[PDB]
Amino acid sequence: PQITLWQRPIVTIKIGGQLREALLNTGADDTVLEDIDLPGRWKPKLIVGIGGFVKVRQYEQVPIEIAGHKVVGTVLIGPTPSNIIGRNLMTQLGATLNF
Ligand SMILES: [Cl-]
Ligand SMILES: [Cl-]
Ligand SMILES: [Cl-]
Ligand SMILES: [Cl-]
Repeated sequence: PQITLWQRPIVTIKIGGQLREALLNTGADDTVLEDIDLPGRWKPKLIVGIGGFVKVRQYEQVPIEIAGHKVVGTVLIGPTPSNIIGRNLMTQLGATLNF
């Protein structure tokens, strides 16, 4: 799609049977979601949060649909004030900023 920026660029995402929303955030390196669960192994990761650091779970090779487009990549699961799609998945989408 072509998404204008008059409002926050929030899109529908889906991971397995979990339909959620998230912000397309070109200021974020990584993708972090609070309200989904994934099975199996993960690696711990620190991200910045208001105490200093927040521990999240890094899951690799996750199939995710973003605004109806399927990609595969890394998803962090843990506390976040909003669900964020970062550049790691936007690069998998072939997303660009255009003006
Ligand atoms: Cl808004
Ligand atoms: Cl959407
Ligand atoms: Cl699922
Ligand atoms: Cl990735």
